Amino acid sequence: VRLVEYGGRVVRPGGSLRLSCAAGGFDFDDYGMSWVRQAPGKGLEWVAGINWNALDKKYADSVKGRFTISRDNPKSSVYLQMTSLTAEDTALYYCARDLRNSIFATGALGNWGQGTLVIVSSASTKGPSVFPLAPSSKSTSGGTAALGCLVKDYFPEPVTVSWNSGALTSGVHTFPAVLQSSGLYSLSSVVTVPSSSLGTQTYICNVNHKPSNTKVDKKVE
Amino acid sequence: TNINKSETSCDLNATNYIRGCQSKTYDGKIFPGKGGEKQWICKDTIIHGDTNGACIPPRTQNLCVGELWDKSYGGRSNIKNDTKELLKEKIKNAIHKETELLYEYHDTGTAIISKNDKKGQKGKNDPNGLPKGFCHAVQRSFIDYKNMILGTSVNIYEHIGKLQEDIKKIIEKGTPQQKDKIGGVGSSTENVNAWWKGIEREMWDAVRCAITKINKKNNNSIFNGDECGVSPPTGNDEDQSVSWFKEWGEQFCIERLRYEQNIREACTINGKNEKKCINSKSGQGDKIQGACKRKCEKYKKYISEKKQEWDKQKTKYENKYVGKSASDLLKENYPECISANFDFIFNDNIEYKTYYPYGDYSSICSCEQVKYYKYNNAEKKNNKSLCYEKDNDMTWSKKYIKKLENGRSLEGVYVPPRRQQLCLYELFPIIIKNEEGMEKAKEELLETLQIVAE
Amino acid sequence: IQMTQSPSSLSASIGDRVTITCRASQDIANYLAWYQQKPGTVPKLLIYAASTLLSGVPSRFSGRQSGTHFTLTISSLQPEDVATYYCQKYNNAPAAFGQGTRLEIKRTVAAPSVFIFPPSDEQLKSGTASVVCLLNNFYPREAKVQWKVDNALQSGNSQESVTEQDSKDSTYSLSSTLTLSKADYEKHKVYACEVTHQGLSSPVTKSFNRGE
Repeated sequence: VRLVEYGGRVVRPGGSLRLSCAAGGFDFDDYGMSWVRQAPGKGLEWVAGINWNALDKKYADSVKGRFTISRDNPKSSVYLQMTSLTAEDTALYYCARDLRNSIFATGALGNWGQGTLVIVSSASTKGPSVFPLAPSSKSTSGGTAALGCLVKDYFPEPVTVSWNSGALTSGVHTFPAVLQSSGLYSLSSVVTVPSSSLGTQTYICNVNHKPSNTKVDKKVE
Repeated sequence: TNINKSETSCDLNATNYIRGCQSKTYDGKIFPGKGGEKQWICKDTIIHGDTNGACIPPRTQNLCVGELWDKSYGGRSNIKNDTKELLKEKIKNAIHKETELLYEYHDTGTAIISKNDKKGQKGKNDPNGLPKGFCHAVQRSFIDYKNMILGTSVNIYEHIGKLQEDIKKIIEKGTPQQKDKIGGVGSSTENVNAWWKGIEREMWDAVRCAITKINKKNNNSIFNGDECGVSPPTGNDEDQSVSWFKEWGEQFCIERLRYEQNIREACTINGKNEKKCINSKSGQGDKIQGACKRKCEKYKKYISEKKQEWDKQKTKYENKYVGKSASDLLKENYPECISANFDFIFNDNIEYKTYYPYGDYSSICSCEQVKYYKYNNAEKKNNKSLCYEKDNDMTWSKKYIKKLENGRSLEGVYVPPRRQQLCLYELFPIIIKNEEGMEKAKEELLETLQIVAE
Repeated sequence: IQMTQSPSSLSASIGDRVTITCRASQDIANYLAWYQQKPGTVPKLLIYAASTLLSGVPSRFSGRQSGTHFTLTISSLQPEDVATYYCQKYNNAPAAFGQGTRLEIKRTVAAPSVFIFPPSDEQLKSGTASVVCLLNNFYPREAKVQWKVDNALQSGNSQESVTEQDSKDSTYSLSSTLTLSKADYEKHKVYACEVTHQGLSSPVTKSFNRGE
């Protein structure tokens, strides 16, 4: 009825990390537990599973030997020790319970936790760089142009981007983050506006990189 | 939880001309070369009263009193012109001459805790940047300095009673309150040490300042102020008779692993299946011709002296904390003790001494081909290490019940007296031996299992 | 053990019947559960034992099984049922999830409003290239973007990003970001993005010159 995970962190490749999962009104003593990871914008993937008495621990084929699962019933916690992390294990990790008390590790995951990001890279938490995207008389297509700014190289933990302090809402197509070759995230936050309005009012895009505490508020022509 | 505090103050990189010392040399001298080792002086030392308490750590023997007690005046009643806050920065800098001696003593191997098995001191490193031993400086060194401030019956090496009577006179001279004293001797150690423990709410602010300038002034490890956590350590262990016992245990186990590695290098390396040596032959059985001898007889001497120290450290610890065992205190506080059996290595039994000349390493030092001999034909039954007579009156006990990997506990099963004195001593030296060269382990295990059962 | 789930991008409209298949390679006889995940939330278990609807789940869902073919059926698709469905099996060893079927609202065909946003002078000062072609409000999701550097094919130097199906109009937006060095940036004159969309009669070119 209440599962929370701890340990989400940015780790060097090949490092180690220990995730933990608590439990609430849930009687965390005769229910099996599981760990399921979801890479960003991908499908869920079972990772680990542990029995009620921890006599039966099963692992996904990919994460085997590199992953260890354990319980501690008096503390009412379940832990996942992770070692030799690769760049591909970057995922949102959920801890889940069977919805049925039983004697097996694997079962239908009824209650899930909020999950923790386990971003794995060799980056350095470098702040964002804002670049504007000027429109043109060519972009005045159908009485409608577009204005945008792209945030570049803003690892980690993608950023909130608004327009005119959140004044503009219609047409704001802030694209999802993307991990380019350098190991740094990037995105764009274009917005479509009437081409007649071009040059009439002012447009500023506001980026908030919380991990670096960076606040950039760029006016775009 | 609490928080940290200001400041970036104490820019006293060169504090003052401290007359005490620039180096805490209790495990010999700094490289190059060694020598000058301080030792765990045993019980019944007059300079420490009757020494009813535990033995004296060498580091506490050369404890960097700095300029609270000092010299150049014979034995100077040093706090009559010198101060106490130089010790605030010589906790900082006495553990900067000792975190540069962390970095050299502990982090190059001129301390006991300094050297691990073979890789050294940087492959092993706690999250707070420091080679192992500064977590045991806030715990060992800092608590021992606070102990020097408080003091048990074992008065440390300069008649700390003179300094404490001075605290009554020369520190209760309007510190902390005015000359109108508060409380008395009870509430002396907690008025001049409750505005020194109430400012060891601030000396712990000052020791978190110490660690944060171990981060920002001499930067072997850089982070916020957190020495071993921003809080002072738990009570009932800061007792010198306990903290020193823990220090002794950790030191003993580290150097026991050291001697274990050396006898590996003389009986695993340089040695053979029966751990014999060059032309070991009978002779007096298959005894060592010397290559192991001077590599393991040193271990025997070391166990002799450390037993002479531990036998009556343990007795005091038990009688002071009735219901807890010394092995219990030590083993989980230091993960390097997990292979140590203080009962076995310190048996008070002449038959044990004879049959296990080299302690728990007897089976990996002197091997005469352990072999169970059947009912007849020159039975070698008593000629091995022996067993007590079974005690009739023991009580069913629930100690030492295993803890399930469920994290649970059995919580209700009781070990029979017949089982908690089940005799399996023979099995332990064989287990220690057969860490190496498997598929012979089972061969020796069956034999020793037979002799144990018989 | 694999769990082949298909189709992967099933489209439908409100009021339709939606069927999802989760073929299992081995025998799991009925140890299969269905999970629904909306964007940005935790999954929610809808059905377990391959048929037993979990309490609180709307009754419009159903699950049935034929041998090793498991099908989840939404009788009357509702706008709050647009999500991904996962069909995780939990019989014994790897308890692996399915590939994941993503439902989307089916609407009339549209056309992307193509844009050829060029790099900025201070981005040149930074030293890379940030050529961006924008596809806006298009539908269906399938659309191809190509880059012509002086009418020369480009590959391995652009990146793709797509918004999820926008709620108010069920349209998609796509962004193609082309990155080049300064050297090969001024080594060429004209940059063009070619949009190949099912709703376009012909591929549409949007180009510019660096001097423009």
